Amino acid sequence: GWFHYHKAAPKLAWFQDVESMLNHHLAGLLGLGSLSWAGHQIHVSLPINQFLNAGVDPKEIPLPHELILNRDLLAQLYPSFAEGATPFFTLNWSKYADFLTFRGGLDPVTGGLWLTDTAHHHLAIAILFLIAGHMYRTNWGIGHGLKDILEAHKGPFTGQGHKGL
Amino acid sequence: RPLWFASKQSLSYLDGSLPGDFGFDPLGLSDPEGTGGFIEPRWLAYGEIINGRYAMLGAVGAIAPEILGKAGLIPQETALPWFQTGVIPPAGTYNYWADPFTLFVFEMALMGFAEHRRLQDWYNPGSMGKQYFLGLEKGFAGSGEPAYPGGPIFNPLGFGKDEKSLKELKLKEVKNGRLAMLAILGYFIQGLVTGVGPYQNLLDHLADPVNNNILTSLKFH
Amino acid sequence: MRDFKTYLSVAPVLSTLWFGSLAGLLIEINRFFPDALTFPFF
Amino acid sequence: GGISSVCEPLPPDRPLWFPGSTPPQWLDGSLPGDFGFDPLGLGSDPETLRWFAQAELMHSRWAMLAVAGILIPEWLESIGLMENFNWYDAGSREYFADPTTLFVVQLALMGWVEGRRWADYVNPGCVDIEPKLPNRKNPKPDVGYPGGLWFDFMMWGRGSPEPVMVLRTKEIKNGRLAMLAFVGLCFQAVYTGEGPLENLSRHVADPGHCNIFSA
Amino acid sequence: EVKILVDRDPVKTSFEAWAKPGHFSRTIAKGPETTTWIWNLHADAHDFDSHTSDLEEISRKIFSAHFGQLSIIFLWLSGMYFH
Ligand code: CLA
Ligand code: CLA
Ligand code: CLA
Ligand code: CLA
Repeated sequence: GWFHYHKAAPKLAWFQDVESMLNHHLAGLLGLGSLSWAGHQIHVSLPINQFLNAGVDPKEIPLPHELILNRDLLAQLYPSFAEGATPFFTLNWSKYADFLTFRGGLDPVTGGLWLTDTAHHHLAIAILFLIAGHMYRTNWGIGHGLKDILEAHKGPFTGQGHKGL
Repeated sequence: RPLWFASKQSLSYLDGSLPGDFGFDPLGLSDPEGTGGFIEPRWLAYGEIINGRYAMLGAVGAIAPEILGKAGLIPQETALPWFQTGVIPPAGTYNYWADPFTLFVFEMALMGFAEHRRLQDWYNPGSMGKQYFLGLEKGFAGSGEPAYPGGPIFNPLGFGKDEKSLKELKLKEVKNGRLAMLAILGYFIQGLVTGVGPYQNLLDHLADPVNNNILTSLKFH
Repeated sequence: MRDFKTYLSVAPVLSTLWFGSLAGLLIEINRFFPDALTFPFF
Repeated sequence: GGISSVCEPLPPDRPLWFPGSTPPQWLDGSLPGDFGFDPLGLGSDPETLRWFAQAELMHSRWAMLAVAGILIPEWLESIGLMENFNWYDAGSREYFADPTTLFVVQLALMGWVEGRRWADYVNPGCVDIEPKLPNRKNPKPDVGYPGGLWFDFMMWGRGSPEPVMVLRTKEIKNGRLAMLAFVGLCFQAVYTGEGPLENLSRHVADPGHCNIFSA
Repeated sequence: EVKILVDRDPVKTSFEAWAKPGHFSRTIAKGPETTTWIWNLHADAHDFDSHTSDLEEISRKIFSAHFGQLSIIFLWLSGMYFH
């Protein structure tokens, strides 16, 4: 905050680049954030919470980094981790049906949503936001113009429509 | 002049003066309009040169102990992959003469000297020949260009006295640097995917090409 | 430094320092002489 | 030609704490130990600069006395000429009086002289201690650098062997080193749980270990 | 055309504006004549559209105020994690 006002302050045209701002805030802020949180839930929250709901004492639960360095430790709870990322790259996503489930309802053990459901939800949200962030035009000719999109919508009742907004 | 993925905006400022210039700037990061902070084109070229030099050191330093251990030159206990030498303690740790944090403090102090001096050359050119520093400041005057200071300390053999030789050597340096940082990124990605070291990856690719590829490594380890 | 001391002399900063010192003094007095309903020294 | 008793300010091209940088405009080299080190701009006001210079001088002298009184008795105990010296436990020893009454007496006695020094700083020359002999002329001393018969019985200041500025920077530099040393000793006595010279002995041997990172 | 357009060192970091209350506008920097001025000083503090008519300075103040708000939020989160 001190730097971007007292030392290196953006110009007006930097702030008025709404298309690049929307692209970065839909693909880099929401999409990448949801993807990273889905990665945390898949790699950390799911095994730790499985151990907690299994009645294992919290101090005896393996540390979250131990389930990253040891893939077999995560594979005991979810066997699909033994296959690596090849089911993702071969579009055999149904192999990931042990930690990515559309179950719904609540967990009877904890009374909350299934964490696998939240992981799949955040993954799908990340995909949707990432493909929803390549919409608006920038330095390369592909993309949409917000001004043209607004000016293209005008009806008989509204006259000139959304032009000038 | 050869151009690789050149742009109309990119050619407006990349005129071939800088070494290793091929017009490649799709994002326009070196645009001289609205320039400030660390986005200055001179600072960007200087950072490219420094990163290239450090990666040319690192791409050989991260693979030499493995090759020497395979060849049996110096003891195999010191011959480890680059992540097994205490850089990443979960990946592996070696018992040196000092604690890794003590070595970090020593490195931080030495490079703080050797790099804040370079930073003050960048801020004020020729400012390190004035203040007394062990009598070595006479070799720290520089030449006005921060990336290529020269002098009896940084250019002792006097390579590239001729201007065309200097330009050719600058082009060679930037090209080998770019290749080396590509190699360092490859080292990092291969460690993330395979986790056996880059020289072991090369040996596995040489032993069989089909079974050991990027395609047959997505299972990770 | 003169401008910073002038800022320290403005009303909210000086009031905050004065009232914080007063509150600390009252709190320490209430710790060392707790539950005071009368003045029994005389 | 003779002995100059006035401080000579350092030239503007003096060595700095951060070579290649511009020294601040309020540090012109007229103060002892002037290396242009003021990132926060605390010495912008000249009156506060004088007060901070006097405070630095006082902290320097007290820190040098403190570190001497820590190290020399500790060096004597390690040699063996002190039976049970421990500077950390020295405050909790048994003396001829309670620490509270000793503190009150020390407060009164020291607040006499600290307050005479305050009056001298506020009004230079208001308090004079050097005798006014019938034909001896007393030179006017600088504030914070007094001394005729008592404080400067050696006449090592006032331009004698090393010029006044040189000796003043020497004093200030040794004082800064002593302040850093005393703060280090205070932290080491509660971190390492040992003495200063013992810590130095275990650091000199195998310096790769026995550090801040191994308690 | 979408580049990084940034000007270097537009505002000097100093405590001179700290020593003068109500520096942002003109009718308030003249000094207090009544007590109402004090309330006005806390009413137009973040009304950047009334201080200046230039959109660039307003946008820069908005950006840095957002940064300060994010710093406060991170401080609060650190406090909750510590407690
Ligand atoms: C002024 C010089 C000074 C010197 C010579 C020493 C000397 C010593 N210290 Mg102390 N120390 C100092 C200041 C100093 N200290 C300060 C300012 C602090 C904290 C505020 C500490 C806190 C401290 C700790 C917590 C420990 C020591 C310990 C030790 C040993 C070094 C190993 C280490 O881990 O500590 C390095 C610790 C630091 C916090 C670095 C402080 C350095 C200051 C900021 C500057 C000194 C640099 C300067 C160039 C001095 C000149 C060197 C020489 C010419 C005198 C060594 C006997 C260790 C020990 O004895 O374990 C067995 C240890 O555990 N010191
Ligand atoms: C993909 C990268 C990216 C990201 C992550 C963001 C993210 C953000 N921007 Mg946006 N922005 C971008 C690109 C990006 N922006 C571009 C290209 C432009 C110019 C067209 C803008 C223009 C813009 C403006 C004008 C403003 C923002 C604001 C914000 C913040 C509001 C959301 C919020 O606070 O949630 C909370 C989010 C987080 C704390 C999660 C972590 C995000 C980290 C901390 C941010 C690092 C991102 C940064 C872009 C990259 C580093 C630069 C490098 C030199 C260090 C948020 C930190 C608003 C603000 O709050 O500013 C302070 C604001 O005023 N943005
Ligand atoms: C270290 C960073 C780096 C930097 C600062 C530069 C700097 C420069 N390049 Mg060089 N270059 C690099 C690497 C770099 N290059 C590499 C690796 C190659 C080979 C592919 C080249 C090949 C090259 C060509 C062919 C040309 C240039 C040119 C330019 C100039 C304009 C472009 C620009 O502004 O770059 C600024 C760049 C950045 C700030 C780098 C960071 C960008 C993001 C953060 C990268 C993230 C990628 C990374 C792989 C992902 C992270 C994963 C990791 C965690 C594992 C400028 C002098 C032009 C020229 O005129 O030369 C003088 C030109 O024509 N470069
Ligand atoms: C650490 C080094 C040091 C240095 C270089 C200086 C330097 C300066 N001081 Mg400062 N001063 C110091 C420590 C120091 N001081 C301390 C600890 C105090 C508090 C007591 C003071 C308080 C002070 C006063 C009150 C005065 C000065 C003055 C001066 C000047 C005199 C020259 C000098 O002191 O001799 C340089 C050499 C030494 C300091 C050697 C160290 C002394 C050893 C350790 C012990 C002395 C030996 C022996 C026990 C004494 C004789 C015994 C006898 C009593 C029977 C010079 C500008 C005078 C002034 O500025 O007037 C113009 C002034 O009168 N100083």
